[PDB]
Amino acid sequence: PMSLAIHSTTGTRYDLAVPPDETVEGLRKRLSQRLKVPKERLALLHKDTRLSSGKLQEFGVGDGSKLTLVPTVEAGL
Amino acid sequence: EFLHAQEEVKRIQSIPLVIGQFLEAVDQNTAIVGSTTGSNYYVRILSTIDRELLKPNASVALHKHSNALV
Amino acid sequence: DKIKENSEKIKVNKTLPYLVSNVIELLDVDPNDQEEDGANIDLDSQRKGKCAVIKTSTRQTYFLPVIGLVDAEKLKP
Amino acid sequence: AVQKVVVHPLVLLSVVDHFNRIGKVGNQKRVVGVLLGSWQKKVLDVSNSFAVPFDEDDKDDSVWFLDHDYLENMYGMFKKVNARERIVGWYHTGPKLHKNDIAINELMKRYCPNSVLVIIDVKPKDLGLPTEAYISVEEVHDDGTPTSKTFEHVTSEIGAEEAEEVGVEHLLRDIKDTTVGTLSQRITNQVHGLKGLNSKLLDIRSYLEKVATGKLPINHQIIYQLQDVFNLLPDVSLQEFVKAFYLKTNDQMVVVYLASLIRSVVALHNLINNKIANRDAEKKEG
Amino acid sequence: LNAKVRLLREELQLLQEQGSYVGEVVRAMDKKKVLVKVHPEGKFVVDVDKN
Amino acid sequence: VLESTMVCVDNSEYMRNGDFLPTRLQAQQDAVNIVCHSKTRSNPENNVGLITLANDCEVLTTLTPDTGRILSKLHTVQPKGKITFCTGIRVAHLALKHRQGKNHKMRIIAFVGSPVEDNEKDLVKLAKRLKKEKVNVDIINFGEEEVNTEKLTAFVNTLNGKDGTGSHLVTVPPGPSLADALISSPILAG
Amino acid sequence: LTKQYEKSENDLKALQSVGQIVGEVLKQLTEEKFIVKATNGPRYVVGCRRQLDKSKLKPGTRVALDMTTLTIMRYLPREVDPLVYNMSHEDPGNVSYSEIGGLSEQIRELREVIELPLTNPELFQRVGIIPPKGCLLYGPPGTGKTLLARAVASQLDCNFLKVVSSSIVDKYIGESARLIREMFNYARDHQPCIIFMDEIDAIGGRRFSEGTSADREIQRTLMEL
Amino acid sequence: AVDTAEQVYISSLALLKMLKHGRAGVPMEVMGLMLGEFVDDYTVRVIDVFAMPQSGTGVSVEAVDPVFQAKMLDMLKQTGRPEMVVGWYHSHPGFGCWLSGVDINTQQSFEALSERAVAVVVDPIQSVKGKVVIDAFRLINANMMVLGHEPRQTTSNLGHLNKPSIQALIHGLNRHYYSITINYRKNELEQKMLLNLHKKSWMEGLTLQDYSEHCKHNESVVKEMLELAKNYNKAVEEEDKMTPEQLAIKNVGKQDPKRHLEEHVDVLMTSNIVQCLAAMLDTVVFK
Ligand SMILES: Nc1ncnc2c1ncn2[C@@H]1O[C@H](COP(=O)(O)OP(=O)(O)O)[C@@H](O)[C@H]1O
Ligand SMILES: [Zn+2]
Repeated sequence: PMSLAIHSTTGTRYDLAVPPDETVEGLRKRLSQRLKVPKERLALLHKDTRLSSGKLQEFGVGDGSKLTLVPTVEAGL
Repeated sequence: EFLHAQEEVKRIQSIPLVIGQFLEAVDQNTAIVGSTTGSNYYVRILSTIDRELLKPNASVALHKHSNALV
Repeated sequence: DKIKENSEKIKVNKTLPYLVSNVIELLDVDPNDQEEDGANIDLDSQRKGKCAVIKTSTRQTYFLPVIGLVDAEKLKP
Repeated sequence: AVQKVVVHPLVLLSVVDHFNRIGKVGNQKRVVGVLLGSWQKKVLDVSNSFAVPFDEDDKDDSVWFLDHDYLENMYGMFKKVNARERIVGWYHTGPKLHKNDIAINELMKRYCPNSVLVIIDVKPKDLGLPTEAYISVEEVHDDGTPTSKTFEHVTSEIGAEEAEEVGVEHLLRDIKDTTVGTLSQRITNQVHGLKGLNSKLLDIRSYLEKVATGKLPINHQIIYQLQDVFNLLPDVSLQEFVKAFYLKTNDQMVVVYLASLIRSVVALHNLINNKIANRDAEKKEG
Repeated sequence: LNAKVRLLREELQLLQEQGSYVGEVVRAMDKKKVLVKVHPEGKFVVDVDKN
Repeated sequence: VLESTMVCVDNSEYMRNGDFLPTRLQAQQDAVNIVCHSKTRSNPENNVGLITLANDCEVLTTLTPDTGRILSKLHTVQPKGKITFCTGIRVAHLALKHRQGKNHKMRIIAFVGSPVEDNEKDLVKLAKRLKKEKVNVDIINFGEEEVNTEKLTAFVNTLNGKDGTGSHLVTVPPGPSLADALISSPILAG
Repeated sequence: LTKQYEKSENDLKALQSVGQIVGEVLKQLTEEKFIVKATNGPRYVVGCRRQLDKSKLKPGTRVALDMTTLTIMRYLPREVDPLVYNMSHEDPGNVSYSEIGGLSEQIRELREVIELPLTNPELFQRVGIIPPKGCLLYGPPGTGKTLLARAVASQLDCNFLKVVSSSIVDKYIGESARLIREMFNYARDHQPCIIFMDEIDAIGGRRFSEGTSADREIQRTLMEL
Repeated sequence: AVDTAEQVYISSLALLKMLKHGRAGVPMEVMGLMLGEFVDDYTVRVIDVFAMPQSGTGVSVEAVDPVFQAKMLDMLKQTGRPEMVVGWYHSHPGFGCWLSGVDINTQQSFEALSERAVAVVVDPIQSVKGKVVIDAFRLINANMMVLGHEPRQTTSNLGHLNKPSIQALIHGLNRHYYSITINYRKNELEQKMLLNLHKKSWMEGLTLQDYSEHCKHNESVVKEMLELAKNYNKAVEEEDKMTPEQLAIKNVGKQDPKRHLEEHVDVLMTSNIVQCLAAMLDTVVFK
């Protein structure tokens, strides 16, 4: 199983081994339940390209990669 | 420091002010004013406003919620 | 299921006590020169659709950029 | 040419934190960054600024590195933010103009046809206004050199906008300001002008006695360009000049005397008003 | 001067309070009630204060 | 394996001869192409830019992780000027103090296409100053020199010396041949 | 899915929009202070955004405003007052001057008042005489005065307006002259216009003296015109 | 396991950029991410701030493609200081300087990454020249009300040094979150730079304006002072015997003597003695 590295904007790298056939949403729900956040306020960035629905191994990634976790900030009333 | 506080009270000017017409003066720094919304009021006047500028029912600006002469 | 949830959320917002009003005329807003990013606004220059101006039953005439859940071509002043 | 340049206080405050960023060694760290503004007329204004890397040696004034890729990348980035500002020039935090800066300006002149530079004193131990500005011209001389590129001065001042003025006034709460009090800060302005004139004349004397006493070549210009300074300074002990000077001094003294006379009776009015309204009140109260 | 600057700060505080509707008195009533009328709306049978 | 590979290209007067291939410029172009392809065939984190050796040492492309932009900028070099090696290697070393990744090794590869007109002592003190800060330089000879990398093999031997043995000067085969014949021994390392 | 998905997300997008208040600008106070009047009542002082081209915000223009912050949003063209909309683009098509016959003398005299000064404005200047403004038709009923107006209406269709001259009155002391204000202001905005005032004898008439307070409003509509 | 007597440091450039970006998007809410560090467990320092492209509605403002944010925070590591994203800010023009219902929604998301996440609310409308309205909020757990949120081992962040407002106490305040006290840290490099951006060099200090305009200005001021003193005569000599408590009530109109005299004294004296002093300086300094 490929163990990837997620890096936040602040930076406390939430290392988590993933299965090799987790598309986009399984990784998102795993890091959502690990990060205690709801899933819809999430965004995963890898090699300057957003992840939407593709297969993880089809998109890229090997045994270890540095993806970027960013939260969709939002304000208003 | 009083000149600093004289500028400091200008926070209540802000920008969304309604427009009224001054009517008569009652006592020091307190007078009546007629809002253009329709009703008539008895408001407080800031000390920064000079008293030279009010006489023949001139157009003035009032606060929204507090409704005082600013 | 995903679309029907959005269909459920539409009927939630339109509850029942709708105010009635009159349509004054229909407008159309052209874009401007250059809209600044980080201070841009959607309800502005970036709307090439239709628009309307509405006088309410309380004799207060308001404006709306997005006509909403009505086809614009059916509406007449 | 470009007449004069206006600097908003967001720049020249962004510069000092850039000097605090990698000025830990603090010996010859010529920090260079790239300006951002808009030449809305012949007059110019600059509002934003960002960073470019730079390393150079103490000697060997030909080895240096302006990053092309960082400049293009962060320009595209700030264009993705702000589509109004375009690059105007650069700033270096050197206290004096250097020898290799003209190569930097000639390199960066591809992005801007008239790239001004702003010398900003990070540590202005000399009194005066910081952020001087220079631009490149041709100074074809009669000596025999065809042309060179050695810059010239453009007038500069710190301007203001209606939001940054609020910030720089609120952050100025660690200093007493006597600008509101008149007839005092004008005298401090006179004192500051006298000290600046003394400092400039001291620098001129230092250079002239340096080139005078053997050291350094005698520049054939300047010594006759500063000759026309001494052809000025007209005679104070001239008859018609003194005759006009007293004629205007008396005209000013009339207004000063009438101001004192119009002040004294107001003071007396306050005095007798206080005395009457006090004594009658203590007659009632007792 | 210190009373003036303190009054200015407390004036900045107190200016946030509400206003007061003017009116004219029609007639007094029994048990300390008066009949006032505001300008746009109708009449009101209101009470008086202790001062 | 990760480093900021930095190749430099000569554009002197003497670069404009055809003792190799149609010209030395073309063989230099496929040399840089083979170097960049070997960079891409490594771990995909390495960066390649270039510095020229004209009268002014112009850094045409700052250190970048791709390869197509450098290959596009390889064209139109216009080889007019005199080759300088002191200022070129100073700006090459000073160019890599602002690396985006600080774990990358310090490698400078050079193409000397004209006889480098320099004194021995200055190149010796340059070699000492560069080898103090763990920087490794490989040089590839091209064509004529003052007795064919004389005063240069001692430079690279003092650079990788004190039982270090991290550099290897590649002497030019004195003959017109393809650039593949010039990279046969450094197909992996020099 | 199919278009039911794409219609739903645009439906949920549209609900997040809000309304905007419509007002008019009285004058320019400073470079960032603007005094406006909401048309339902009270006036305010507001500010622009940053880039609304404040030279264009002239006194008297119409402009939109936000709800909460109440700032200047976007300038708009002049109002049209949809009573005027119902009498502007409402006439169905008609066939030409062939159906009307026997009035060829009166046909040509109307053509020289209406069509000739706008089609050929140079020939009046050459003599140097201002063209006539309006004309009046009269006669016994059933001879085709309204049909003559339909013939001119379907001739170039410039900006033809059909006044019923009985909806000019209303139940209030105002709103009768105020409609005539917006009609001629609509006539000023679209320059080659034609007003048709059929059956003037309702609104018009003679001048009374202490008749009725009802006649005072009908007269107040009259001498305003 | 304790929220102590906390403190937030903000730099000068952060506040200036904060107010400029808040004013530049005046009618709606603008966005932003803060750059700083946790110097200790007690205090949090913000040394830089930056903005992003946004997309605003009438009531809401959302972000855009966040490859901007990732690449920007990657590139800012290269030049100088490589900090982290310690917080976020927005603006609330003409509002109560408070966390709204959707403002507190993303605060949970920002707090889920790091515990010491600070929200900052600025407002460029109510802010005036002498004072900028500013606030920093820290989200507290809405599940724990029975215990204490901060023990307050001292009296720093309390009714000390600041008081809670009224409109903040309506939309939230000590409910669901709390406030923290802001102080400004000023380094000497910027300290001896900030106090000198108003002066000019020596040509401004030694410059006589002109003598024709000075004579005409003095002529005009004395000319209006004539009629003003003529009004002052009648104002003094009337002085109707009835106690100023109503003489300040008949003064509230257009009446103006006794008040414009001393202002004209000031503008005459402080423009004449300065010019005469500068004339003497110019006539005997240069020689
Ligand atoms: N000159 C004409 N030729 C043919 N038909 C006519 C003529 N004049 C009137 N009509 C008929 O009269 C009708 C129009 O009547 P109306 O408009 O009421 O006349 P008026 O308004 O002059 O009383 C038309 O339907 C048309 O058929
Ligand atoms: Zn908000």
